[PDB]
This record gives sequence, structure tokens and C-alpha cells, in this order.
Amino acid sequence: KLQASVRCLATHGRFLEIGKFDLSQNHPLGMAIFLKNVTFHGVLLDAF
Amino acid sequence: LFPATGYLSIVWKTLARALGLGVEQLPVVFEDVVLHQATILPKTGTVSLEVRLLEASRAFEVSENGNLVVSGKVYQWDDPDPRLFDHPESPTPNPTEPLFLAQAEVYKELRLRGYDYGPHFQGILEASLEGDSGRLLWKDNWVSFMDTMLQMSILGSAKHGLYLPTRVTAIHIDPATHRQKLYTLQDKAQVADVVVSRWLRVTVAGGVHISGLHTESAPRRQQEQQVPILEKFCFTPHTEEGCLSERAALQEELQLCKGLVQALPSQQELPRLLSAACRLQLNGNLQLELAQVLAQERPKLPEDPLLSGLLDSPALKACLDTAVENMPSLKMKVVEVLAGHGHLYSRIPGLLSPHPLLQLSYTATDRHPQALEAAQAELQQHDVAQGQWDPADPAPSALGSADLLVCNCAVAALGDPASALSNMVAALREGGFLLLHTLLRGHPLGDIVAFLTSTEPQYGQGILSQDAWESLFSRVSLRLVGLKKSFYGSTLFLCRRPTPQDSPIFLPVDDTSFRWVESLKGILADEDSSRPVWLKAINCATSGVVGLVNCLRREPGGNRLRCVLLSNLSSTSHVPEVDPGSAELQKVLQGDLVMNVYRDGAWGAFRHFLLEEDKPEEPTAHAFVSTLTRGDLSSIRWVCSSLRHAQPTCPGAQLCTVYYASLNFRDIMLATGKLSPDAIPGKWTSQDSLLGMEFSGRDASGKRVMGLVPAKGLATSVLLSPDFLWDVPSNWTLEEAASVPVVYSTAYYALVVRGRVRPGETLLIHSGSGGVGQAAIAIALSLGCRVFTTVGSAEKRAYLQARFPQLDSTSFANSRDTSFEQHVLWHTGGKGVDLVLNSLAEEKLQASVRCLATHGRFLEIGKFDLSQNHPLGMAIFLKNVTFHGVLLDAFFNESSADWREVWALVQAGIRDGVVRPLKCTVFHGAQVEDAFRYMAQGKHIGKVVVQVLAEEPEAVLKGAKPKLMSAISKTFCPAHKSYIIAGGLGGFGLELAQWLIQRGVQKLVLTSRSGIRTGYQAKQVRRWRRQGVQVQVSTSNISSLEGARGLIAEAAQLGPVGGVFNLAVVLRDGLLENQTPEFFQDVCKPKYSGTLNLDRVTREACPELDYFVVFSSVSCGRGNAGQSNYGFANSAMERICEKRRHEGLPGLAVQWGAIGDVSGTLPQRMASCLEVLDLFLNQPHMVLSSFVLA
Ligand SMILES: NC(=O)C1=CN([C@@H]2O[C@H](COP(=O)(O)OP(=O)(O)OC[C@H]3O[C@@H](n4cnc5c(N)ncnc54)[C@H](OP(=O)(O)O)[C@@H]3O)[C@@H](O)[C@H]2O)C=CC1
Ligand SMILES: NC(=O)C1=CN([C@@H]2O[C@H](COP(=O)(O)OP(=O)(O)OC[C@H]3O[C@@H](n4cnc5c(N)ncnc54)[C@H](OP(=O)(O)O)[C@@H]3O)[C@@H](O)[C@H]2O)C=CC1
Repeated sequence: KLQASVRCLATHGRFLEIGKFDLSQNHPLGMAIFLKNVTFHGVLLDAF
Repeated sequence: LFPATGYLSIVWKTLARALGLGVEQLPVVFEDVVLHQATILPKTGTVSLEVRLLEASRAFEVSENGNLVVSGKVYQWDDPDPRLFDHPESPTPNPTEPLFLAQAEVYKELRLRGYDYGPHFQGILEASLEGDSGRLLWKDNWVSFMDTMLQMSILGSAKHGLYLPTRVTAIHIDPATHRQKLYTLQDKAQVADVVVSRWLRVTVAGGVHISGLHTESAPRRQQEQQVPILEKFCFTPHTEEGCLSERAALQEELQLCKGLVQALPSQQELPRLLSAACRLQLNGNLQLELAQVLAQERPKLPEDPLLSGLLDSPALKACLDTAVENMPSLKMKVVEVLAGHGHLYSRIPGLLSPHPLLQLSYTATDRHPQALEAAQAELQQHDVAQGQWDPADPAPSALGSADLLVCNCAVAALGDPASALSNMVAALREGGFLLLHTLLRGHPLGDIVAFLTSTEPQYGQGILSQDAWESLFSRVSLRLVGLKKSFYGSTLFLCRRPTPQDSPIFLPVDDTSFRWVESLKGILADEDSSRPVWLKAINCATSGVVGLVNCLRREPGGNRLRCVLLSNLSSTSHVPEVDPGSAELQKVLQGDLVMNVYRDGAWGAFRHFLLEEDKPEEPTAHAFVSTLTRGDLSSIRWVCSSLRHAQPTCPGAQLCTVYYASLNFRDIMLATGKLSPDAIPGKWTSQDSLLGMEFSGRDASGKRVMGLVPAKGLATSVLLSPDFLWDVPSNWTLEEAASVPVVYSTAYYALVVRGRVRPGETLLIHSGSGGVGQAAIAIALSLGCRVFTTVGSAEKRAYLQARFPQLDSTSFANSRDTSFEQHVLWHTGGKGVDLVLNSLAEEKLQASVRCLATHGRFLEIGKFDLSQNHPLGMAIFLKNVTFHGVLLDAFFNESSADWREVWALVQAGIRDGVVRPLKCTVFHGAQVEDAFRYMAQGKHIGKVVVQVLAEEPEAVLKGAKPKLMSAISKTFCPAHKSYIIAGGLGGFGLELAQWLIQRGVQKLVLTSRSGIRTGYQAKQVRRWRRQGVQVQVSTSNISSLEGARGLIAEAAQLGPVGGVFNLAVVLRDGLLENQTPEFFQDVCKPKYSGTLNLDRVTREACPELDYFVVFSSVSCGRGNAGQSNYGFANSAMERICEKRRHEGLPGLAVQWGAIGDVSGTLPQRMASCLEVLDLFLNQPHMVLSSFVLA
């Protein structure tokens, strides 16, 4: 699901990841998505 | 190359073997397929591939000799779903077009692109014009089927060039559903429908489903490309005097020589011999002492420019070609005499290489075996034979009867003129040629040689007066056909052995109904008769009889043909009379030469010569740097620019002069060949230079400006919108301003806009010594941030510590190594850095991601890792961090409203002193190659700029026009003009129109009798129309003058007529026996009459015409059997074009050998044809040719 949603992005898109499963398991994320200007966000509310 | 689908097949078979199932019972899924290299299949030998599987990780790997080739994931599809293969919702619901691409058209297009497939990979039976649907063949093969799916995906791409798969995200296969989907047509062949969805990026065809295909541009650079032979068709007078007048070296050498001759100094051998002769004694010189001297014993006299003058000149080529033409057979027998000293053997074979069919048997004969004992390997490399003939002695029978005889008596010594020529003629075949290169006694150089060389009478006897030679030729009953005389005395005789006088057959060929064809067809059929037939055209100056006779000579009975032509390009020049009792006819009959063309008071025949290799150059104010040969920095040279048809007046245009232009890393990558032209965002023409990104100069109003261009920033003029311009403050020099735009714009966009840097943060800026690094450091220090910067070397550290004093000794690290991770983490307390500007490689990039603190921000401005798609662990995101991919090029493609923010930021920086120009190293425009090499070295600190024009002290200059510069000439067309391509829907017409549109035509009229009748034509026309090109189809036949006038009027409505190209060909092949006058009329209707009517109408009401091209064929001039009418039509077109050019109007006629993509010569690829067409269009000659030898 996480890989599929990344393919939905447009140029100048922003990806807000709030789920903590793939991040914890440290799954790979191909950097080719960033040729399209894309901002990848790791959003955790606990930091506040 | 091994197909990627082949790798898929072998991996699938290995998995099937491992599981124990077959390949038709194992639905499979491929995930994250990555191809690292393309394995080349050698013609001989075999390549071993190794496939390894990791069942636990579901990962496979293919390797060749230990080098990884393919990697990815594979596993059996547990529960296949037939729904996955239902054809997706079509991108275009209702194309509503009956026309479609057939197989031949599809693969013609793929060939033009660069893909060369054979029958086993020609699986596309048909496809839609848009390329989003079709039908594929099933031959029980999987590699072919999936490769055909990839072909369907590639076909609809609008990107010209060769693209090969590099990554695929998912491939699903289901043999059961594949069998279900297959359906047989009327023939026994099985087919499967294919749908390509570009919106969803899926290709489904039967039982396969590719999702996420990625294709990267290939270099498309094939070694040993074609080298077409380029020629110019021109009239050579039979008699030429003062051949070498224009050349200066010969004149100066003669001044040096004959000055010494006065009263009884250079590197040339003859002047050195003269100086040595005069040195020993001023008076009373000994014949022996001057005859012999050191450095003169060698046979270097032929190497003297004077003694080799006429030979180097095209005159020798003219005589050799004339000898070649008048030959009853298709083979040459040339025997040389006194070859040891004459030395012609090194020259004659080289000149006759172009003739594709001619085969010659050269023989070098000399009096003594030791003579010519040297340079044996030089003879061996050619096909030449030894000879032992003494000119005084009768010729040996081994030489026998020969068609051509070459002497070079200027250097070699003839025993006795009369006896030597008697032996020659005795050896000369009936109806043969004698070639003689002598020095006329009584001329200056003749006198010089006479005073010298008096020791050897044999050589002395060689030097004779011209009248003596002419009289002697009569004595040996040898007739003279031509003479090539130099301005100092060198002469090149050419004599022909008379043939038994026979009654000739005369036939007027000037009938406009082509009824003479029957008359000649009757005559030539009498093969028993040996009398020659003398076709003569005297009524019209645009007859095509020359090509007719050229093509007939290949046909049976051709040896009996002879042509006469009266084509005077000047009306004032009197037309001669060829009545049987008139002199000229009898003299030419005595000549016995096939081609007898009279033009402006001089008999002669058309001949070929190789055009000058040097590329043409013209002065211009608009030129752009280009790499002529990809990847070779030595090929960088200035080329004329399309801005010549642009206006500074328009506001959105604002054509700006360029004083200084700067070079960035992208430019070096592009020129050196590492980076591809297609990788630069935007719609770029196939042929165009994409070098340069910023500049400085004077706006059309003289105000100084620094700009930002997507490309083409390196030229003498740039077409830029006002939104990408700034103003150079009164304190800055223009040299400095050119370094600001790209680096500071990208630095601001990366930090302020994306990273939202705030005062008091910590930054890790990589490669501080670079422009972007320096700009980032300057921006960071203005706010007050602590900055860690990585510099490769020590002098860079010194420069950065001197330039930015605020930096402390603990603010620097090492960039060439991954040890900056420990420096940053130690000096930060282990917390990290709040912002990272990274432009380093894979391992460096990974080491940088470990320097980010909580709430960090990683700015990526590099491209290697992104392009290669290296993985990035997502555990870094558990701590709040944002990963930005910063590409500044997106602004030129769109997002101007976003661009205004960066523009305001840069302007504020300039107005507040933050923006500071970098150090510059100016290289003059004439040494752009030097600048590229210097920046490729890698030692530059700052920016490397080019001074394309020196600055003036004035603040504002009213006229900022670029100074004229000499650069290569390229063909561009104004936007507002209209161009007519008669027969433009044919094979060559469509490609010519595509080429012209790339030069900016924008208004086209394509003429064809039937119209748009094929899918490919409709596809191309629709593509052109969508691009904003006002294409049109006429159906106005140019054979009828009314049709030509209507065609021109129709073109005039779009805009003023710019140029007309005639490519309308109707061909009816057949030998003379089959030919009939109706076929001749049909063949000559479009090309001869069409050209006549086009010329008339254009001279009438086409004032601005600048291009009048006409595509002839090599069958004309060169000759070809069974195409007499075609040659006649082409020759008539050539005559018309020659007439046009003489009156100042434009005109051209290109002769092509054979076009391949769409007579002993291989077909020529379209790209080479277009390059050659450009070159010919830029040259000043009337008729040109191009062909590729076998
Ligand atoms: N938004 C975007 O997409 C943009 C991308 N960029 C990219 O940002 C980066 C910064 O460009 P810029 O600073 O002007 O580059 P420069 O070439 O001006 O400076 C290069 C710096 O990095 C090092 N370096 C880079 N390439 C080489 C090389 N081939 N050989 C040796 N050293 C090299 C140098 O040595 P060292 O590090 O050892 O001191 C130096 O510090 C580039 O990769 C550029 O393409 C720039 C602008 C726009
Ligand atoms: N090997 C080669 O390709 C060589 C070809 N050439 C030259 O190349 C040129 C182009 O040939 P190419 O396009 O490849 O081959 P084509 O057979 O396609 O050339 C004929 C084209 O012109 C059209 N045409 C025919 N008659 C007329 C007419 N009366 N008025 C207008 N259009 C007409 C034809 O369409 P339609 O039938 O519907 O009218 C067709 O599109 C020709 O002029 C030929 O002399 C010469 C040297 C070598």
C-alpha cells in the first residue's frame, strides 16, 4: 500500500507518512521518485 | 543485444525447474526488475549466463562472467486473477479513425527511430495511430511476445531517439489466461490484442501485464558510420588554359625560381636545385656539377609543386573521367610507362576509387628492373603489376592492347618523341586513349629545365614546343581530344586513337511528344549494324539526352550511342550550327566522344569532382556553441543560430545580447557525453545544442542584465522572457554578474523556500568550494547559522577561510572521504544538523543522512542516486525529517508564479549585499574548447566563464548588436514563410518535412495526387498539426501550368512562398525494347514539365523565394540499365536548375544513390541524407551528388 501511494504523487507533491510500520521495519524507498520534485515527510505528533 | 524479456524467460525457467513445475503451469510475478548492463551477443562464440535464486528473500540474480546484469524479485503467483488482464479503460474512448498502422509502417517508423528488428521480432500486425492499441502475433515464443509489448509501448512515445528498458516495477504472467485470450484470424495465425495505457502506465496483451516500465536513453553512437562520397556535377571545358592561376604558392615559387634564372632559397626541391646550381659558379658552370648535387639525387622533381601542379588540380580528374566514360566495356586496362620516375601510380588509382562499378588492371612499366625497385609495398597495397617495357622498344604483348596510356614525361625521360609515340600507338588498342604530361618548350619553366638537365639528352628531348607536339601527334596519326595547360607551361595532353571511319546515323531528339523513342527503338534493334547513332538536341537547352545516353550505354547496343547537346545558359551567346556541312559537327565526329555538350562558346562534357571537405562558414551576429561529434570536446565549434529570424522588439521575446556566458557541471556532462540531451526537461529539437544556463549582457535597450535560461545560454544572443532577468548594479562588472544567476537562485530555492532555514540553525553544506556551496554558505551566514562545509583539498580550505572569515578552523571536513560524518557528529554533540545540502555520490549520500537531527531536512541537489534509483531506508523518517528533491529546472517548464518568489529573494539579496559574485576565470570565445577542458580538469574554484564580447565603459549603449563572428552555416527557415514540398507524402517527402519543421517552417503545402491514403501519413500530419504547424494537402498537379499556379496561390495564402522542393516521382522501368512513348511522357510529366512550370510560376510571382531544390538520381550521370526515361527526366531537371542559378535565382539538384530507411552502391540512412542535404544547401554549386560505395 505504501509503495502504491507514492506512485500517486504529482510533480511538486508532498507525502505525509503518519503510519509507523514501514518506518520501524526500515523498508527501502526508491529515490527515483524525487526526480519529480517531491517532498517526503515523516510526521510524528509525539515529538511535541 | 540480448532482450530483457530473455532474462525474464531464463529466470522463469529456472524458477520452474526449482519448483518442479513446467513453464506453462507456473504463473509468476516479477518485482523490482533492474538491468545494469546490456550483454552483446557475439557473432561467433557463446555467452554464459548464471541465474541464482533466493527463495527466502524471493530474489533472483543474473550474472555474466561475475558482472551483475539483472537483479530483482520473483515468486510463483499463488492465486491468479483473470480480472488483472481485462483491457484497461482506453485513454481515448473514441479515436474514430478507420486508418491504422500496418506492420510495414510500424517497423519503418521503428527503423527511422533506430530499432532494427528482424522477422522473429516483427509481431505487431497492426496498431492504432496514437499507438495505444493493436494486435500482436503468437509464435509460441515468449521473448518475442514481451519484446513486442515493449515495442508497442515505445511506439507511442513522442521522444525521438533510442530508448532501452532499464527498470520494470511489476510483470505478471498467466499461461492459462494467455491461452484463453488467444484467438485465430482468417489465417491459421494466432493473435492477441494489446492495450497501452500511459495514464496508468500499464501494457496488457493477452496473458501478460507489465506495470511500471522505465526506459533510459542509449548513446545511439554506432562506430564506423557511413561515409558517403560527396561530389559536384559541373561543366568542364574540353580545352582549359591558365589552369593554376588562382593558387598563390605556385606563383611565389615561380617568382623565386625565375628570379634566380636571371643573372644565371626555399624548401621546395626545384628551387634548392637551382640555388645549388648557381652557388658553385656564377659564370661558366659545369654541366656535371649542376646536374649532380646532394639532396637532388632522389626523384624529388615530381614532388616539386610546379612539376606536380596540373596533377593535383582537378584537370587530371577531368581527363581520367573522360577516358573512363568512352569505353565500350565496364573495365579499365591502364598501363603506365616510365612508372619509376613518373610516379603517377600513387595517384591514378586513388582518383578512380569513386566509380562504383569500374574495375581497372593497372600495370607499372619501367625500362630497368632496379628502377622502381623501391616503394614495392606502395604498389602491392594497390592492384598494380610490374613491367619491363622500354619506350623506344616495341611494347611487349603481355601489356597487349590497352584502353589508357599514362606517361608523365615531365619528370621521366623519353628516348625519342616520334619513336616512343609510335611504339605507344602500336601498343594502344583500337579506339584507345593516350595521356601525356609534358612541359612546353619556350615557356619560362621549359627554359629553366632546358638550361638545366642538359647533361642527359634523353630528358632534354622530352621538352618540346607545343606546335612540335601537335604536329607529331598528326605524324603518329593520333587525334587530340583535350588539353590542360598551366599558366606557367605545364601541359597535360590527351589523345585518342582513331577508329575506322563509318557512316553515322543521325536522329533529332528534340520532339516534345517523345515520338523519337519509337524511331530509336527501331534503329538499336538492328544489332547487326555497327554504325554509331548520334543523338543530337539543338532545339532546346533543357534536354535530358545526357542521362538518356548514360543509361542507354548500360543496355545492349549501348556502345553505339553518341550524344550532342546545345545548352547555352546565355541568350546573348550565339548558338552554333550542326548542319552536316558545318565545321563543328565534323570536328566533334572526328572527336568520337560520347558527351559533346556546347555551353557558352566551348565544347565539353559534364564531370564529377569531390567537394571541399571544409565546412562552410559565414559572418553572423547569432552563433551558438555546439559539440559537432558527441563526446569529443575537440569538436566544439561555433554554429549559426536560429535567432537570425528573431526580433528583439517583442516584449515576451526581449532578444538579449550576450557579453559573458558561464559554464556549469551540466554543460561538461553534456559535451563530454556522460549526460544525454533528452535528459534536460523541456521539448527540445533533435538537432540543437543545449549548452549554457546563465549569461550577462545588454538588453535590447542597452541596459545591463543577467539572466537564467533552460538551455542555449552559450551564444551571441539569447531569447529570454523578462521574468528571468535582473539588473547588474552599478558596482558590478559584467564579468562578475554572469556567475550569480544559477548558483544563487538554486541556493535560495533550496534553503529559504524548501528548507525554510531560520536563524541559529546548523547546516552541512557539501562542496563549499563550488558555486552552489559558496552561495549556500553566504546565505547561511547572513541569517547567522553555524555551517559545516566539506572541501576536497587544502587550497580550497584556504580560499574558503579567507573569503568567509566567520568560518572557524572546526567548520571544515573532508568531502572525498566519508569521514565528515564523525566530524559533524562530534562537534554537534551527537545531535546532528538541522539542514543538509547534499550533492555527493551514493555512499556519501548515505553517510549524510546519518547527520540529520530531529526535525531535520535533507536537501538533495544531485542526480546520480536519483537516476539510478538507489534505495533509501525509511527508518530515518521515524525521527521527524523531510527529504526534499530539489530540481530548479521545473521552473522553466511551469510554475512561474512560484518562480517569482525566488526572483524576489535573489533581488533582495542583491539589494542587501548578501549576494556576492564568485571568482571568475575568463576564457575568450575563440577558446571555448580550452574552457571546457579546464573545467573538466577539476581544479577550478568559482565559475569558469566565457567572454563572448568585451564590455564597454558606457553605462547604457544605444546599440548592443553583437559583433560579427565567423561560424559554421546551418539551414534555418523564417517562421512566417511557407514551403511547398511537391510529392511531400512520399517516403522522402515526409522525412524532409519533418526535418524542415525542426528548422521552424510552420507553414507547409504537401502535394500528392491521391492524398492522405496511408496510416503513417495521417499520423505524421496530425502530429505536425498538433505542434502548431499549419500543414495542408493540395492535390494540385504541377505538370499543368494552371495546377502549378493554383498550388502557388494556395501556398501564398498561408504566407509568402519561401521555397519549393520537387520530389514527385512516377517511374516506369524497362529496357528500350519494352519502353514506349507513353511511358516516357508519364515519367517526365512530374519531374521535367513540373520543374518547368514551377520555375515559370516562381519567376513570375515568388519574389522572396530562397530555396528551389530538385531531387535527381544517381541513375542520371552515373548511369543505370533499364531506366533511360528516369535519367532523361532527372537530366532535364538538372538543366533547368543550372539555367536558374546562372540568372541569380536560387537553384539546386541533388543526386542520391539510394535511400534505405524509407547500381553497386548501398542504400543510405535517412539521417546521413539529411546531414548531407544541409551541407549541400549551404554550398554555392548548382548540382551535387551523394552515394555510399559498396
Ligand atoms: N536544483 C538543481 O537541480 C540544481 C542542481 N545543481 C547541482 O548542485 C551541485 C553543485 O554545483 P556547483 O557547486 O555549481 O558545482 P561546481 O562544479 O561549481 O563545484 C563542484 C564542487 O563539488 C566537487 N565536484 C563536483 N563535481 C566534481 C568533479 N567532476 N570532479 C571533482 N570535483 C567535483 C568539487 O570538488 P570538492 O567538493 O572536492 O571541493 C567542488 O567543491 C552540482 O551537482 C549541480 O549539478 C546545481 C544547481 C541546480
Ligand atoms: N532511392 C531513392 O529513394 C531515390 C529517390 N530519388 C528522388 O527522391 C524523390 C522522392 O522519392 P520518394 O518520396 O522516396 O518516393 P515516392 O515514390 O514516394 O515519390 C513520389 C511521391 O510523390 C507523389 N507524387 C507522384 N506523382 C505526383 C504528382 N504528379 N504531383 C505531386 N505529387 C506526386 C507520390 O504520391 P502519389 O502517388 O499519391 O502522387 C509520392 O508521395 C523523388 O523526386 C526521386 O527523384 C532519387 C534518387 C534516389
